[PDB]
Amino acid sequence: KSCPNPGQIRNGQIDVPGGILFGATISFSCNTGYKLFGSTSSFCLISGSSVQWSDPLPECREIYCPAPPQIDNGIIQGERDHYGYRQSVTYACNKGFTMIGEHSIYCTVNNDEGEWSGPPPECRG
Repeated sequence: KSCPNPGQIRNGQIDVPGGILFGATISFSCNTGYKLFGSTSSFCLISGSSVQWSDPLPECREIYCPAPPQIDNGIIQGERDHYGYRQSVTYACNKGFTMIGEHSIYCTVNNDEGEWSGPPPECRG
């Protein structure tokens, strides 16, 4: 009448409103910048004639912004493969072009989807 220790959800949290013995229900969630895919909850049942969880732990996938735009007469100081929450991008102009705007922008989330905070800067010579 006692379930297996819940376990860890990478980039997630398991909340146990009251123990894990027969009858308990633990909840699943994902840290900011991650959406859940799988069970949102699990119950300690007595399947057959044994005590175990009802649902498997879920996964939390990284919410990524789309690929950052490119600016004419300027470049991305080391662009990345994937961009996640909090992670930014920094732009630069070419050697005769004066920057007009936003030096660096950064990846924010918005309804489980990664969007950039602002527009990329422009580069005027």
